[PDB]
Order: sequence, then C-alpha cells, then structure tokens
Amino acid sequence: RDNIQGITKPAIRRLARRGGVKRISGLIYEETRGVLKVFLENVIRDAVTYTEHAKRKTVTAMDVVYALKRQGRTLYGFG
Amino acid sequence: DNIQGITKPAIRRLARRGGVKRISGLIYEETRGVLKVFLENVIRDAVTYTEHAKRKTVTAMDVVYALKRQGRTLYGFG
Amino acid sequence: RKESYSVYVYKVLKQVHPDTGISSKAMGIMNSFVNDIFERIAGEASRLAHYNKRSTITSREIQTAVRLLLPGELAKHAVSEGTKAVTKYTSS
Amino acid sequence: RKESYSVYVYKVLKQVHPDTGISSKAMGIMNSFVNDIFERIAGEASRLAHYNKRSTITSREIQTAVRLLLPGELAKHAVSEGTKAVTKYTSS
Amino acid sequence: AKSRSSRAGLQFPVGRVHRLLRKGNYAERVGAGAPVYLAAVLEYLTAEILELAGNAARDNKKTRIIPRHLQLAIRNDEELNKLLGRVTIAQGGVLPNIQ
Amino acid sequence: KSRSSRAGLQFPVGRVHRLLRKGNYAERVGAGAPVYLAAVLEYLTAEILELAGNAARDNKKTRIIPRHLQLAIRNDEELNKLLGRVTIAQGGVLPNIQAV
Amino acid sequence: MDETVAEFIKRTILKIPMNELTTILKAWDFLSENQLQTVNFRQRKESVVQHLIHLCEEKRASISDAALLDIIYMQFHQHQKVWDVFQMSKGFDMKQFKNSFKKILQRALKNVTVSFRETEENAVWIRIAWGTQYTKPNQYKPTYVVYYSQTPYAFTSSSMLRRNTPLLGQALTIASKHHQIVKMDLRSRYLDSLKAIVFKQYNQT
Amino acid sequence: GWLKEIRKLQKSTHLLIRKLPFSRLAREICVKFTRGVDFNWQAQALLALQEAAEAFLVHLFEDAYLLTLHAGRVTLFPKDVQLARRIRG
Amino acid sequence: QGWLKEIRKLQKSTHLLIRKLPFSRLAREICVKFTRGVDFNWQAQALLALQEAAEAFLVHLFEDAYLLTLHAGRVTLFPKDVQLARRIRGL
DNA sequence: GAGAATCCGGTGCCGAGGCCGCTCAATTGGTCGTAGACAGCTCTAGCACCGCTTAAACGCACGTACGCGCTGTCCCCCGCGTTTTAACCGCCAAGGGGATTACTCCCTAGTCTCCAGGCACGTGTCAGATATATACATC
DNA sequence: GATGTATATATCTGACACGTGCCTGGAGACTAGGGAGTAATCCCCTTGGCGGTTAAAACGCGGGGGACAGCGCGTACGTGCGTTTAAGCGGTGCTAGAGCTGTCTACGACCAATTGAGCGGCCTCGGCACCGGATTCTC
Repeated sequence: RDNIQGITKPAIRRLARRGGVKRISGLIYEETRGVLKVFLENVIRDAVTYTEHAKRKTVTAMDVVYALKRQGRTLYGFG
Repeated sequence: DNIQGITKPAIRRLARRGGVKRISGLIYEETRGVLKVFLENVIRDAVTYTEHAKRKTVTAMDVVYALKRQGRTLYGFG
Repeated sequence: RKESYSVYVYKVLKQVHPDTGISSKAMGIMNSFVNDIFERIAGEASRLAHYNKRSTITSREIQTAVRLLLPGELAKHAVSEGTKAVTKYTSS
Repeated sequence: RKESYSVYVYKVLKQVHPDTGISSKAMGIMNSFVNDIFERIAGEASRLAHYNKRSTITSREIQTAVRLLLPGELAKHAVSEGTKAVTKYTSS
Repeated sequence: AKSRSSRAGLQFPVGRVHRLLRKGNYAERVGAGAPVYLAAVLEYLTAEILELAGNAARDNKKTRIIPRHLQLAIRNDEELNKLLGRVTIAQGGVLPNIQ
Repeated sequence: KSRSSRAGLQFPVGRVHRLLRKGNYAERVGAGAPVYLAAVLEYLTAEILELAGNAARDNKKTRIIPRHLQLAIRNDEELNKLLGRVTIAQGGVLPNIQAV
Repeated sequence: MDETVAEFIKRTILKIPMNELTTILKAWDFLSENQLQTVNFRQRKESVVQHLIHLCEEKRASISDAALLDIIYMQFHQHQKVWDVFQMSKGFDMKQFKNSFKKILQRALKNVTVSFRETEENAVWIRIAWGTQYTKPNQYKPTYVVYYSQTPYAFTSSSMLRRNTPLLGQALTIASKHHQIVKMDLRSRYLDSLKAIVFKQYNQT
Repeated sequence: GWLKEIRKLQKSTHLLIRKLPFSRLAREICVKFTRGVDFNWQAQALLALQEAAEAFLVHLFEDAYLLTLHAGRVTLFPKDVQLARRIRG
Repeated sequence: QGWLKEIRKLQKSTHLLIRKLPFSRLAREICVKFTRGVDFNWQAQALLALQEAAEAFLVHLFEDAYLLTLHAGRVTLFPKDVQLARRIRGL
C-alpha cells in the first residue's frame, strides 16, 4: 500500500555508502524517493513509446537500451 | 602577449552579467586558462572541415558545425 | 540559387500578427531554427525505420518522433494538429 | 541467424594474449562497444558527405571522422595504423 | 495548377520538405503523407514561438522583432526551455536574474 | 583470397561493407573506406583488451569480468574522454575515499 | 469522458479483423448507421479505428458499453481460450440473479466490474473484471462465465489471475439458489464438446 | 565504524535495491503513462532499468558529496541534492 | 552601491563584452599552432560567431558557478568554485 | 528632500518591405515493381502463486560528533581620480583564392554464380565461489 | 590483544572453450554511366596599412566589507539489539504473446512537358537609435 517504500531506509544507505558518503542526514529519505521516481518516468514514458510503435505488448531490453541512449546515458552491457 | 587582450574589466563585465556580486582576484587567471581550453576544442574541430574541403578559408558554417558536434548548438549565423 | 525559409516565416507572422515586422537578422535565427528541428525529427524517425527493419517513412513514424522529441503539452498540441492537417489532405 | 562480433573479439584477444579467457557476459559488452563506435564514425562521416555536397564515402572521410571522434594520441595511432592497412590492401 | 500547401491548408511548403527528405538520405523510400504532417508540426512550432515573441515585442513598445525578444520568449516559457536547452541564441543576452 | 586476410586484418570487411550499404549513410560506398574502418575498430578493441587483460592478471584471475573493464576504462585517460557518458552493467565504481 | 476507455475500445477494434468488423459494429448497436456510412471501410486499419473513436469521442461512451463490446468480441473467438466446466447442486427469474450476484460481488471486494449479455437458450454471458481494494480493475484480463438458467452448469474461462476462483465460486453459489459447487475434469478448447458431454447426460438422466 | 562498510561495498558488484520492490515500482509507474494498459517486461530489461538507476544514483550522490565538502559539512542535507541537479541541467 | 546598477544595465543590453581585435589575434594565434606552415583565412562572420559562442559559454559558466558561493555562505567566487563547477559537469 | 533613475520628444539614417524579371524546380500524369499490411499457426518465457525460511528491516534507547550561530580579528576588493594607450573608422590598393564550367575517365553498382565461413547445438571439465580453518597487522 | 586480515584447500558447481553440421552471405566477373578530378578563369572577398579620436584600460589608495578561526549548546544521527515482516528459491502451471511464414494490393519510385512560385536585384520611408529635456527616490 506504500508503493515507493520498497525503496527502504537502508537501501538508500547502501547506495550512499557505494557513493562514499560518511553520514546521511534525515529528510534525504524523503528526497531521493522523489528524484528516482522522476528519472524512471523519463525512461519509461520514453521506453513505452518504442514498444508502442512496433505493435508489441512486450517491453524488451533493446527498447530500454534505445531510450537510455536517447536520453544521453548510454548503457552497454545488455542487448 | 596575445592573451592579455582579455583584460580585467572584460572578465569583470562577463561576471557582472552572470549575477556575481563580489569577485575575487585569482579568477582573472583561471578564466583565461579555461578560455584557452575552450577555444582549442572549437578551433581544430573547425579546421578539420577546412582541411577536408580543400580550401584555405574557414567559413562561418565550419564553426557552426564544430559547435554542433561539440554540443552547444548555435543559431542565427547559419 | 541558395534557398531559405524566410518567406514562409514572414507569411506565418503576418497571419498570426497584423503588422509586427521582423528584422533581417532575427529571421536568420528562424532559418537556423527550422533547418534544425527538421534535422532532428526527420533524422530521428529515420532511426525508427531501422530498428523495426523497415524501409519507409510514413506518417506514423513522424508521429512517434514528435511524441519523443517534444515535451508534454507542446507534443500533445502538435500531434493533435498534425492529424487534423492530414485528414483534410486525404479527402483532396 | 542473428549475428554478433564475439568470434572476432575472441581472435584478437587470443592474438594479443596467450590464454586469457573472457566470460560470456563481458563479451556482450564488447558487442555493445563495437556496434557503437561504428555507429558514431560511420554515422558522422556520412554527415561530411552532406556538408560538402557529395554522395560517396571514401577513405578520406573516414580518416577525418577518426580525427574528430577520438582524443589526441589515440587518434594519431589510429590514423597511423589505418593507412598502413590500406597500403597493403591496395597492392593485393 | 494547384498548390500542395493549399490542399494541406498550411503555410510551410510541402514539396521542398519532400525534396529534402529524399535528398537527405534518411530512408530509401518516402511515404507520401509524411512531409505534410511534418510541415504542419514545423508550422505549429514556429507559430507558438512567434506568438510568444510578439507579446514581449509589444511589451517593450516595439513592432520589429530583435533577437532579445526571441531570447526572452524562449527562456520565460517552461516547455520551450525544456526543448531549446542547449542553444545559445546569437546576440541574445540573459534573463534578468538577481540573487 | 578473402578481403580480411588480403589486408592483414582480423575484423571482417564484407560485413562492414554490408552494414555501410544497408545503413543509409551515403548513396555510394567506396572500396578504400571499410578496410580503414575495420583497422580502426581492431586497434580500439586491442587497446581496451590489453588494459583489461593486465588488470585481470593483477587480480590473480584467468578470466575477464566486467569489473576489470570498469577499472581499465576509468584508470586510462584517453578512454575516460572517449567513454565519458557510459554506464557499464555489473560495473561497480572506483575505490573512492576522501576525508575533510 | 475519461481518457482510459478510448484506448480499450481502440485496442479491441484493432484486434477485430476486417472480415467481420461491420458485423461486430452492427451487432453492437451503439452508433448511428449514417455514421457507419460516413466511415471509409477501404483504407487501412490504423485510421478507421481513429475515425470510429472520433465518432465515439462526441456522442457517448462508458466502461459498460466497452465491456459489452468486449463480450461480443469474445463470443466470436471461442477457438482462442480454453474453458472450464462447473456445476452447482443442493437446491426462476434472472433479474434477481443479476442483482444478487452484483451485490454479493461488490460486497466481497471493493473494486470489481460486472457485465451481462442476454443470449438464447436462456444463456447469460457474464464478464468479470477483478481488482483489489486499492487498484483499478484490470480490464485486459477478464473472466467469462457462461451460465444457463435451466441447467445448474456453468462454463468458466481461465485467466492469468487466480486466487479469486473459490471466491467467485462461493459468491456465485450464494448468488444462485444453491449450496455446493464442483470442479470436474472437463477442460477443453471448444464449447460444443463440453455442451454435448453435459447435455447428453442431463437431457437423458 | 563506517570505514569497514565503504571498503566492502566499493569492492563487490551485485545489486543493492532488491529486485521485487523495484519491479513493483516499475509496474506501478508504467501503467500511468500508457492509458491503463498492462505490459509484460522481459526478465532482462528490468536489470537494465535497475543498473541505470543504480549508476545514476551513485554518480549523483558522489557529486552531492563533492558539494558537501565544499561548505565545511560532512553531513549530506537535502539542500545539497536539489543543487547538484540544477548545475548539471 | 554601484554594482546594483551595473547588473541591471549589463543584463539589459545585448552587446559584445569582449573587444574585436584582441579576440581575433588570439583566435589566429591558436589557429597557427595547428597544421603549421600555411596561414588560414577567416571570414569576417566566423570570428563573430566564435566570439558569441565564447561569450555565451563564459557567462553561463560564471552564472552556474556562482551558486556554489551562496551555498557555502560566502559572497565571493574562488577558483575552487570554478574548478568544482567544471568537475560537476564533465567537460 | 536633491543628484540619480525614468519617461518623452526631435532628428538623422538605414535597413525592411514592396516591386519586377525571370528560371528552374515543383506539378501533372501515366507505368510497374514491390514493401508491407494482414491472417493464422507455432513454440516459449513471463506472470501468478504458494510454501518455506530466513536475512534483513524495524523500532527503540541511548551516547555523542557535528551544525550552527556568534564574535573577534585582519586583510583585501571596489570606487574614485589621473594618466596613458590601443581599438576603431574610414579609406585605398591589391591579390589569393572561391566559385563556376568542361571534359574525359574510371570506379563503384547490379546481376549472376559458386562455395567457404560464421552460427546454432551439444559436452566434458577446469576456474572460481564460498566456506572453513589457520598464520599475520594493529589502536 | 582480541579482532580483523590474508591465505590453503575442499569440493562442488556450472559456465565455457571447443568440435561438428550446416545454411547462406561473401567472393569472382564485368559491364556502364554518373561522380568527380583535373584545368582554366575571373571576380570578390580578405588582408595590409595610414591616420586621427576617443572610449577604455591601467594604476595608486583607502575603507569598509567580508572571510576565517575558535567555541559552546545541543540536537539529530550511528550503533546495539530483539522482533517481525517481507524478500528469495523454487516449483507448477500455463497460457498470452513474439515471430514468421505467404499473399496480394495499394502505393511510391521513374519519367516527359510545363509553367508560376520563389529567388536576385532595387528603392524607398517609417521604425528606430541616439541626444537632449522634463518628472520621481531614497540616506
């Protein structure tokens, strides 16, 4: 019922430790849950378009790779 | 010289357009430095086009195309 | 002998405005605007003729390229206007 | 029926290294590397067939595209190696 | 004996866009209905940005469009600022922005 | 007699020429271009895989994994500017630690 | 109207072939035949449905009419799905049955969607769109029930969404005048074989 | 304290956000931008979304932490994250 | 005061904030160092084009780098600010 | 409670829009090959679910390491006035090469024909993964 | 000095490097016709310079404005630890959905005549840029 709290209170902590941050503040837990969401829209709205054009109800990996290439953040490892 | 033409009040007006209230003193070197490391990446990316179409003259379209490939699209001068 | 898009921008400006003149320099900007958007859309839709292994550019590919290359409300107005142009083009 | 570039990368790796194996995932990265650089250079040189009002892609346009798309020392080594390949291709 | 834009009900040309879209080598086959749609899209974009420019032109008690008016009409609107992000308009200047 | 072996290359030449015909890039494609293109691609592939194999060797493993390409790209200076807008799957980052 | 049902009607008519699309739209009985005369039936399918939606943009729309169109679409494509056979026991107008089933199902969960259609041999085709107590009902994975007033038998369509099967079974048993529901071995593709294997036994008990 | 935690996480390579919450989040956000239609993600593409999201967030928090050491802080406030997006554009 | 009038004045007009001939001599000096021996002709519009691009780039750089001086509580720029502003982008 | 900022008016000036000549490129029209929309069938791989189980998150109590406001000190940009200087304007010559046309020729494209290479499939088997157990590095 | 910190090996586990069959895309051949490379030319756009002015930059100076360093209170954050909840394995079912194989048809390249829509050159005249004047505003 929470639907964005699957991102947990320590998963953001694991991403901040990978980034190399010593001590997270408080309301970051309410901030990052915004930002990620916005970014996913500017992939998924950009990736549901290509699969709409090829008459396919299946969103393949190549569609997300093309959408990420069009955004500017090129992804290699899949295909 | 040929680099001191970008004087102190020139960089000062370039900063005062940008909303900067109070300016330090060392900026007047680093900005000149970054100005050079900008213009080089516009010059050779221009002049390769000039070396392709075998002419000794850099047209304005060559600089517009170099800035097109660089990322900062320029309008008007086409 | 070297064409441009000045006359058409002038006609659109005299359509949506009564007497607002435009200088000979700013009109040049409009040339490098609309020799640019046409480079994007009719470039990028060509890419959608390659991912789906086709060889044509119909109206549907240009429609999806407009859905991609524009932000939301402007894209909605553009896709609403373009098919309105096409439907009165078909029944000639 | 769906080709890739795995065999050739494997041959180059066994050439410049005696027995260094490569996993089946990282090889995929190499596919999306060299289906990408070929998209840049042989894309961008096509643009230089359009600014000079031509219709061909010879070796000179690919040479200038390599001079543009690569930083300095790597571009110098690449342009020094490519003509070395072409000259021993010509006298077949 | 009959114009293409007159069937299209538009103002931008149709045959010129079709000529560029064949000669540009974008695809080996060009559908007929495509450049009419594309010219209508270009007409709506130019109409939107000139409609936003003329209001700022009358705001400065002028009737002749200078590039500063186009700069302001791009940068004040939100969605055109999303579109024309990495573009430096020539002779343009910047917005009035303090602190 | 093959055009790969005639020029002394390893990357194919017929496949690159096939992708330059059917790629909608120009109306005519010369013969001196795709051999040059395959040579440049072979040089870049060798340039990556040398550093990747050396970083795999220094970690005492006889197999190349994407963390090794991540280290080889982000430690080299030229490929830092060539591949500066690239995310790599199963990537990881550099060991970055900094204090005040 | 909302901007969700238009995509559903467009997708449903895109699934319809051109061989009997005029038969579907005449049997659906929702638009005027002058507007059938207006629509070109000779261009391609990717604009005929645009013109038909633009007809339905103006006049009337719902989720119920789109659901009834979905029912008529499913009634002519019985070769696609695979059916299941139920039977009730331990124990009549159909209007009270419709009201009882709809009220019991809407009291069971929050969001459901029920649609009926009358067919001969006292048949009723019941489309059910399941949902949760927080989400919209999924229209694209329906569940179809062929129910007869005379026989206690009911034909059941399978779906992706299980876990509502005993809920639907008990709600339809309480919704009918019964107490028991069974689940036989009969799972096949064609409805006529199930019809024969039920009616050869029921008409000649 | 934390210093044994950073040097363990900048060594491994596995995913950090769990697969099923990220899948439910993607299936939530996707159904709003398609006019109420479900889809069927391939089991490969969700890995691509998750890898791009992890790379974007890690680069973002690196740049935000580069901002935090400028102002004398060590703590990463929400003033820092909403400023490292307007600079990058 | 004084600066409060100058920010209002310079953000209104759309002139060239850099003089012509020093910028032209700098561009020619940079162009000489690449592919030596020959000179290179410049059209009179191309140098104006490159000057407009350089002025727009530097103004955008200072306006972007100023926001990391209000953030630290300071008022004044520093070369740390400019180098960090280039570090954030990736140029 | 008066020098500074804003609006207004007059006058030169110069580019913006109207106008004509014209030419070449867009229109019209008839021909033919074929790209792709359309239908139907077939394998497959994604979703739903469930039982378990267990690894991690959750909630809390608490100690304390930074956040922040304050304040003292010292240095350091900005406004101002004077002197100096080079940028610019307009001109004048001249000449290097950019754009145009001709002309042959040559080099790539198309179609046909022949077969060697690169891909899918299948399989033993070594590389590492993780796990436990044991010899060094350290605040 | 106990807690990490690196190493030996256990074995076990599956990916992967490799071997084979095989379909089809790459090589050989050769004509042919447009692309273009070379040759000449003439103007046109750029370069160089004389000269005089006038804004514009450089340089001392002092003064307030701001950056920086210490510091005390305190509070918001890390950590330790029991619980409880949700995530993963994995297993079953099982069916919607990719895809791909024919077909036939509308449709877009391809081409000869032809003409007006749009491009090049020209000429004002009103819009505008600048210069000087009359009406507000904060220290």
